[PDB]
Amino acid sequence: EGTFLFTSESVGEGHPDKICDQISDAVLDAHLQQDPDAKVACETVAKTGMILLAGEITSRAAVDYQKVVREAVKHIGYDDSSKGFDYKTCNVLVALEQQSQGLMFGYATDETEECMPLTIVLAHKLNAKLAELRRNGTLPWLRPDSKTQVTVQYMQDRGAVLPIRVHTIVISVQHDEEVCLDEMRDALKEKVIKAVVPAKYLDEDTIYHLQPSGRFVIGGPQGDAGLTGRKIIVDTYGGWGAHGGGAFSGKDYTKVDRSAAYAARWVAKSLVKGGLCRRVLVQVSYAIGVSHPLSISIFHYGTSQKSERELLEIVKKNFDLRPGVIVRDLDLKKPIYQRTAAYGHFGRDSFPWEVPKKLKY
Amino acid sequence: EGTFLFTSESVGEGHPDKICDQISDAVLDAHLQQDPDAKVACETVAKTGMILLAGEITSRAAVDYQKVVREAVKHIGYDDSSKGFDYKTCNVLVALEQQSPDIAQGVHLDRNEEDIGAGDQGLMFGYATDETEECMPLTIVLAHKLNAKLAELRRNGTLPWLRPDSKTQVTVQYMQDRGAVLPIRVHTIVISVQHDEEVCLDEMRDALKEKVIKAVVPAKYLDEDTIYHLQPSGRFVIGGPQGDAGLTGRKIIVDTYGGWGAHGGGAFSGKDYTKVDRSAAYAARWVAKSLVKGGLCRRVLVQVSYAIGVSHPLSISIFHYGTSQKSERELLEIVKKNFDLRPGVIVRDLDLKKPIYQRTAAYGHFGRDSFPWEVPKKLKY
Amino acid sequence: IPNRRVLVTGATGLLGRAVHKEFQQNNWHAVGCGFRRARPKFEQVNLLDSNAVHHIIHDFQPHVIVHCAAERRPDVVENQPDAASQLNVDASGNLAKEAAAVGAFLIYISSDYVFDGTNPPYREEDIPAPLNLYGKTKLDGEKAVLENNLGAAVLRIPILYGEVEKLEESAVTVMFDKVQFSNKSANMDHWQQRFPTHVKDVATVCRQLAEKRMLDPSIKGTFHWSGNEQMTKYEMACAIADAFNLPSSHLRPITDSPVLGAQRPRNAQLDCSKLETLGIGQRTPFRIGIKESLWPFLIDKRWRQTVFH
Ligand SMILES: Nc1ncnc2c1ncn2[C@@H]1O[C@H](CO)[C@@H](O)[C@H]1O
Ligand SMILES: [Mg+2]
Repeated sequence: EGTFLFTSESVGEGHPDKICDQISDAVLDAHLQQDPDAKVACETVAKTGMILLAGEITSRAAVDYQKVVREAVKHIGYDDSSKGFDYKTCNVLVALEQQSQGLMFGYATDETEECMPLTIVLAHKLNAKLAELRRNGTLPWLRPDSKTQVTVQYMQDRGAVLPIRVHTIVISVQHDEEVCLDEMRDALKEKVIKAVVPAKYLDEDTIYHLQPSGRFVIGGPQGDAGLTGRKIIVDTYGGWGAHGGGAFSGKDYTKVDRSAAYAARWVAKSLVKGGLCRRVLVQVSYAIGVSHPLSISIFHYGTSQKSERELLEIVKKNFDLRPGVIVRDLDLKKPIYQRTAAYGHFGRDSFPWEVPKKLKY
Repeated sequence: EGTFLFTSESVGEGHPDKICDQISDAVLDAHLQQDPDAKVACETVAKTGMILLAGEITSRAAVDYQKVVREAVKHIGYDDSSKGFDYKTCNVLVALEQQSPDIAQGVHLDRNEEDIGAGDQGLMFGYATDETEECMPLTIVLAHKLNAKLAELRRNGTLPWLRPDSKTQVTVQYMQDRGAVLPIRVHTIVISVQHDEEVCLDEMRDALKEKVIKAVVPAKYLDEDTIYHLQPSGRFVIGGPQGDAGLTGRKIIVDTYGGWGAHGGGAFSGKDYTKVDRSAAYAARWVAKSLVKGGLCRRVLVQVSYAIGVSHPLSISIFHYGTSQKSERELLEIVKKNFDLRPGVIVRDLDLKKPIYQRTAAYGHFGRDSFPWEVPKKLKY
Repeated sequence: IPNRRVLVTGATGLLGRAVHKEFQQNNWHAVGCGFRRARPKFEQVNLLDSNAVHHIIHDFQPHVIVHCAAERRPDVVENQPDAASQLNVDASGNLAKEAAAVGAFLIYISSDYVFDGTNPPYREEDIPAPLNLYGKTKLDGEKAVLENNLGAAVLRIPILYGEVEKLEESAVTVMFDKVQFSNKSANMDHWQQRFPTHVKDVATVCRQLAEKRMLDPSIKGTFHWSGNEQMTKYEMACAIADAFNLPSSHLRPITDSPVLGAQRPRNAQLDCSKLETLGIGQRTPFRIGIKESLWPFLIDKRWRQTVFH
């Protein structure tokens, strides 16, 4: 018809690129509890039995990197060398160097409850639901490394996009060598997909690509090396929206690449929830010599009856987007970043930048 | 009246994140000169005095990782303590395992080349736009040519106080036109760059503006209100890996379309055709370029997606930004009738076994001379 | 970079864009100019500024100069007469002065509104008698051009359409929204007779003419061109509907003269023998040209015309 497809992906906690993202924010948290003004940029590298930490910090806090890196790798669930990785046996190398413009986007959309694109929220939630069924016990043959992809059929319409139906579903998730190939795919359909993707989107026509690799016993750092900031699109608007380049995890609030991304998202999620537009992209151009944005462009995809002129005006009343103000409002010194480092940054109720400001205009 | 700013940045050969993209790609080329069917997922890491390779190579090649890595760093130009890093004396660590056997028997073993499955899942995009001959967005294009020029003149001699590490940001002022974009003027330009100790700002700034910018950015986009920010916060010899970390595949927006169109998270460098993160991302670009040139759309966004072990991609979608007279369904139907986007086919169309990837690891992978994927296909329909 | 040089004023505008392009892509060195917003594609000039004009003529040495810029909207002329006269007539003058003072072939674009439409079809040497002020300003141009340049060419041209960027650029292209909104009923003029003419055709005649004059110095004086499909503003709207497979029913055809329409010429049709004789001219079918010119303003396309997905 006038319809189209759009694929987004997501990865579980155990995925080695995301392992690193978490450990990087873990280190950032360790410092913030002791020094809220600590300035941090921590790359984490993961491979067969090795966690390496890299890059400059400036802080008062003294931090047991052994402890941080291991208690994180345990929480993720790498506990035996039967799985490729173990918080108990792995090498931890440290190589930190410790003393004592900008263009960002925010996007929001009415297509789901969380104001995120359906595709990525189902991708995210499929993985979260595996983590659940591994941790509670109900699927004991799972291991921590996973990846979901969720292609949705859409319906362009007066600006905004309506999810008609779920076209294709990929799940690949690391397993043990006891369970047969069948029991898994069957369980992925009934225990996992069924539990996540709303009954109304599925049908006979939907496609399932479940463990399409055959075997997936070798995984985590062992199968593929892992580096911090290698899932920026998983971390944000999974294919949708727009991206500057700023990887978040491991950086602290003094890098606007991280801070302003949350501000720009906050600003967006305000506007959709506040009725001012169904879909929206907030371009925020920061300048060298100007602590305020030089320019804000608001593409509302014709989903509003208020002009872009207007919306820009509602923002300059309701918001204050110099870094120094955003650290205050969103409270970005709180050591809470490790909970952002998997299952997406934008789209969960918990966070400061996901509670839509009441727009007085 | 509906006009906007946009900025794309670019980094140069010796920015840590782009030394890793480079070295990783240099290790890929090493293996392809010997075993064109090498499986390679090389990831480089670069901090103070270190180059660490980490990953999975499987190939009949026999490769001197020390020699390869250092020749790359040498080429980049780090060769003295004074400069912040040196090829002759840096630490090189090699943590390179084989390819997971599970992946190989899920992807390419026991299969005819053509019927090989995707080297892993994910999404790729292809962008194209009429705003420039090169068919890329002007911001990223200029951004790159500024960093390219610096090198040219550092390397050719004509400004030999320069050093590898650089970062250019180009801000352009645009207009919309029935879906297309129109570069109107250059609003702002920024050029941080590394230098040696025996030059004054006022002489560099003078050089940056008249020998580089003026000879890269066409006079027509420049005016007396265009801002220039040459050597913005002063002196710069803390550069390269010094006081740093640097990872392969962290400058992907810069490697691609400078923040235009879309990206699906695929790091390109240090990978072979079987990893669709790259090959399909080129195929995507080839597709979209062939549609702008072909003359059907004026700018277009393409999306493919694969799943591990599966040759025929799972989704293909076109967004022509309201710029073609044909529907998006009509373009999709052309793309199917003219392209074939399995990796076993793409490897052949875009000749992706040739050891020339290291070229790509700077100055962007698109809009560039001689690349297979940049030569549009003539289309039947 | 070709030998022959041509200047195209009002190249920012609908008609000038096409002339610049036709000349350029048929092996001329072509320079466009306009104040409106020429940059980055064109040179910026205020046509009323004597030196601004003189400068870029004496620094460019053009053999043909095509003059498209002017106040074209008939209503705006009667709102701001001090200016409309200054740009349509005076600029034309200064341009014609500097034109022959550089041995250059001025082609002054003119208009069928120099006639009253009471006895069509009108020939080149018929007696002008405008009914409105725009009518008269295009005419006073023709004087100011011929009095300051024997051997300049006047080229009279009807209502224009073509590949616009904004529907207002042509009085043809504006009706488009009124044709697509099949729900809202909309009136249309069925009285005044028109001859839509594609600007890419006009640009063709403009080049064709200029080239012959490069050989034959007898090519000069006044010429008519026009597309020969005769339509009302209503009949246009239904060919546009049909060209795009749209219902034209919500269109009511009003057949009375508009309440300003004793001062709008009924059928000021042009006879293009003079040109047809020399074998000049292109006539793209309305049914085609208008479909080429309007598909970017189809609503469904228009919706998808954003910067990002
Ligand atoms: N054998 C396999 N089958 C499917 N997916 C895998 C396999 N091994 C690793 N992966 C996932 O894909 C990525 C590398 O292709 C890894 O990060 C991991 O998350
Ligand atoms: Mg990647």
